[PDB]
Amino acid sequence: AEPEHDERKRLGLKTVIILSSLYLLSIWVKKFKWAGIKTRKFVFNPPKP
Amino acid sequence: AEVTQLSNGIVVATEHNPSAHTASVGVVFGSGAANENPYNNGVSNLWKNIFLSKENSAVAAKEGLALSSNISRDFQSYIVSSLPGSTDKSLDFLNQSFIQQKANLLSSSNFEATKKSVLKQVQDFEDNDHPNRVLEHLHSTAFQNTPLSLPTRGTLESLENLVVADLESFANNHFLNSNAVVVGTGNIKHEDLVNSIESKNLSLQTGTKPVLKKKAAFLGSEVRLRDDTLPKAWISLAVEGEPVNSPNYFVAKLAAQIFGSYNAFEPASRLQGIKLLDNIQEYQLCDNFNHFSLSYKDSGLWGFSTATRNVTMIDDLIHFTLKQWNRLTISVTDTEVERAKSLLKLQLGQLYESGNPVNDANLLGAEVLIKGSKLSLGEAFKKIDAITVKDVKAWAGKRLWDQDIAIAGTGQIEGLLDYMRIRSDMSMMRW
Repeated sequence: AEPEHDERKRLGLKTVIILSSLYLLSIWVKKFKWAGIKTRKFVFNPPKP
Repeated sequence: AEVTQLSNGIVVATEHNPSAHTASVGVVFGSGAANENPYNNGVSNLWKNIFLSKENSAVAAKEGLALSSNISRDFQSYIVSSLPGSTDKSLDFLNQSFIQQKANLLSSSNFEATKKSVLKQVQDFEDNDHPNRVLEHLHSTAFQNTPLSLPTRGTLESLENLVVADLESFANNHFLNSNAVVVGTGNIKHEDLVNSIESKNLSLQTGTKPVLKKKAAFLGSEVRLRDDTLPKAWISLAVEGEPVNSPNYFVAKLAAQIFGSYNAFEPASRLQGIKLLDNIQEYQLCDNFNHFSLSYKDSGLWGFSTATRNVTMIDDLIHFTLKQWNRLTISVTDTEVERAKSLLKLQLGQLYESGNPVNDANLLGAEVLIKGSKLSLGEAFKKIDAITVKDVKAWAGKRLWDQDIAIAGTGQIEGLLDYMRIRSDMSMMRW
């Protein structure tokens, strides 16, 4: 019923390692690219009439 | 074209020029706004204002003398202009105000009338001089929590809380001898002035040195002063430049000349040999712009400033300008470098040699205070002409390519994209 069994699981191990790594790496890249907006600071000085 | 300077007790510097009609004398101190603190910021500007006060100014006017002073970041200067004959009466007024009246200028009726003037002054600046207001803020964020970040005119808050004791405190720490240089420009000889000075003795606080601090550093950042009620958008952008007395002081100054300055309303300006003009003139991206290579003791700023009414295309203005700067690292041409050399000489000339001794005084004092001597105009040209395309390319690859920047702007700046967008344009994709 599942002749591809052994091969399928081998390909799975490769696929899951790459995607896991890619996922972790993307988070780091995203945080870096966002740091300027994230730590951004505002100050309000009411304009005179 | 003579740079004469000798030290006896006080370091005396002069630059004589026969045909002049007038002559100027004064002292220049090796300490300015970069020596103040966030809380006594504005002390130097205050001094300048009392030194020019109605009382003190009326005394020299009777005598036929004129007063002038300028506050900068690394230095400060007090100057008295006169005819070629009264080159001595200036030295009397100078000593009279810095030793005898260093307590008469600080009365409770003069200081209060002066303080009220600098307050309406600095306030007026922040309310209307947008381009300078922005350039001042550029230094503010670029060098934050460091000396160069302090505005020369001082902040309205550190100003209204400043007292006479602070003036004295600063004066007793920076208006010293080892941190001073007596300058003389106009027509008078080096040996003419040096005599009238070595005559009157008295050291007055000798051996004393000013306090030290922490070295100035650049930080990629920005400050956005949005104001939708203004009719334009004023922005200034820069990378860490070159300090005075740097091997690249000139390459940088030349690099800025390549893009130079522009004024969309002056017909001749539109015809200049700047490639950037082909891009910005199609949709009229700005009313004007001007590049610069500001230099100071510890650091500098290389970039440009611009003003625009095309508030919906600011990203193109910034994008094209930054694409042109990319070229300095990879494709600047020989003829662009050459066009720059000529134009740099022309502007450097008009600065070092105008028909006004007061400018000469400031330049002379400022230079001798940082490098113990002045570089002759002719010596500069030799260095300028020696610059090759390879030099510009090596410099840009270090200061411009993929380097942090500093930004500041006011007015209708909604169209000025985020930091990372601008920051990304400091380079190009390649295989």
